[PDB]
Amino acid sequence: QSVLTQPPSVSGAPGQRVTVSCTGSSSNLGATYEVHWYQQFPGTAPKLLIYGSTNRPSGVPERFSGSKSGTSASLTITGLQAEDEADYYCQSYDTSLRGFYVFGTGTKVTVL
Amino acid sequence: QVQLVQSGAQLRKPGSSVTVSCKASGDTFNSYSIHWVRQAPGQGLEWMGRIIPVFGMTHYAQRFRGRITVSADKSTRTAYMELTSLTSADTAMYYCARDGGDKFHSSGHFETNQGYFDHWGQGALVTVSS
Amino acid sequence: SSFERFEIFPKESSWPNHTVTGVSASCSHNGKSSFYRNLLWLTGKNGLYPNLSKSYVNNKEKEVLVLWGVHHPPNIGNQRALYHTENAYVSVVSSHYSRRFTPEIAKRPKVRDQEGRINYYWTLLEPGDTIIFEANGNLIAPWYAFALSRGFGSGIITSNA
Amino acid sequence: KSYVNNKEKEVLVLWGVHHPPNIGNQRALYHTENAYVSVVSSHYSRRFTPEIAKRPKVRDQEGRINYYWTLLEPGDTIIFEANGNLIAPWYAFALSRGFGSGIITSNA
Ligand SMILES: *[C@@H]1O[C@H](CO)[C@@H](O[C@@H]2O[C@H](CO)[C@@H](O)[C@H](O)[C@H]2NC(C)=O)[C@H](O)[C@H]1NC(C)=O
Ligand SMILES: *[C@@H]1O[C@H](CO)[C@@H](O)[C@H](O)[C@H]1NC(C)=O
Repeated sequence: QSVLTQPPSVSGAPGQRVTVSCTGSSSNLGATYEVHWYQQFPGTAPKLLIYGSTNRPSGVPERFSGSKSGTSASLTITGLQAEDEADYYCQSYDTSLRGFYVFGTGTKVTVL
Repeated sequence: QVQLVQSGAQLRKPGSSVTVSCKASGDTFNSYSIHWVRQAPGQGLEWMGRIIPVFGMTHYAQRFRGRITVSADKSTRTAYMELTSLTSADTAMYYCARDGGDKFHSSGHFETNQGYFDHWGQGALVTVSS
Repeated sequence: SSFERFEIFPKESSWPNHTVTGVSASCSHNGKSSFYRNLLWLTGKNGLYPNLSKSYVNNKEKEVLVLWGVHHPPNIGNQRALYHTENAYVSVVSSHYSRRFTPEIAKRPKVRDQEGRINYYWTLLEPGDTIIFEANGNLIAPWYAFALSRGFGSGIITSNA
Repeated sequence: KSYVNNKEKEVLVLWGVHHPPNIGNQRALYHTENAYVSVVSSHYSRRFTPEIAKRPKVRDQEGRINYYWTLLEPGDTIIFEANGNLIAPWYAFALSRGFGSGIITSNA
């Protein structure tokens, strides 16, 4: 389940570019599945931020863009704003154990 | 947007089961899946299982198999999840979510095994204690 | 008498711009949806189905049996949902083999819970030849292929012994 | 249109496709230049496209009707879809097979 490794914390000054990594295995991504990202604020449900590794939902700022290569993936936040402090999670599909959806461990992104 | 509507907070004792509902409002209950995701206080997200109401098919995470039942009844456009033999470790926010990467047809079944949660319910808090 | 099963078009590297993870309930295994182990169902990615062009040169020094199929959806909504086009074609050629396929959309009686169909095709690629696959939708790609070695005296019998 | 074989016998279904001599005839009868005929069953699947051509006259016709058939197994369904050029089955035959018979040619 909590198998996509993410750093526990990412940080930088407002206006800076920071990234959140997501590392999978062969069953997840290595089996050509995509990475999805969610932005969760305390008190609410996570919302979709990125899908299909690189695409944005309508309403998501240009600051957020992701990518995937090999068995790793990442979310780039460029130009951190105070409103971006949040719990970020990566999601994919793992083919082992008869198949399941997985999430990463989560990253706290802090604006300094 | 499309709004998934969940039941509110509930208290259950160890050994009992909890039922958490998720109604489809503005959704057009149709050929799409509904997933259950759990989040214990202070923790990240865990997938529990899913249902596709138009085929009546479910799939569960290995950790919950034997404890989790998911079902749906299209006449009320509602999905239900039940978790049995509860313990204190099951205290969590229980969220329902709708995918957007599936788009099933009312013919046969095909999946790309990829998706995302396009819409989320507000989360039903379940507390397990004596 | 024998053959080698080899991967002709590796799943992880041959199609970076297509979804290669498609499964069907009709091919389930141990309770979960699945698909043929020697074939790969290619569908679009990010709203697109880029034109495909792949080839294989038979450097095995044996005849190679290449299997593939063509998907024929039950309707237009499915044809567009998966391939993002209403006018797909599949074209397979070799030095001597040449065939072009066109998907047909039709309502069909259900068989194994499906209304659409996948037709299966095959050819034997001679040593040293090249097989080329071109398509803009509806292709079930070969994944594995067999390098054949023929013998004598064998045959097929039907028996419960 | 469709038919379900509830006869408990194989059913022979015959139909045809009309191939006009020209465009004026194709439009006069079917009001389209792009007709198709599609016939399917659980195992049978064929799509036909009319062909327009000038042909030598046979029995005073320049167009042609091709004839097709299939045996529908007990319990199956045959479905006919078309937007022109269909010669529809009207009658069909529920067959019962035997042994020792054959076809001979004779003026006896
Ligand atoms: C492989 O063979 C088994 C039978 O040995 C198939 O199982 C049957 O599937 C039909 C589907 O229409 C069900 O109605 C039957 O009840 C099933 N029978 C049993 C004993 O389980 C299976 O579907 C076949 N599979 C594949 C993937 O081709
Ligand atoms: C896949 O798409 C990229 C553009 O995003 C293109 O440069 C590349 O040539 C395409 N692929 C293959 C497999 O040839």
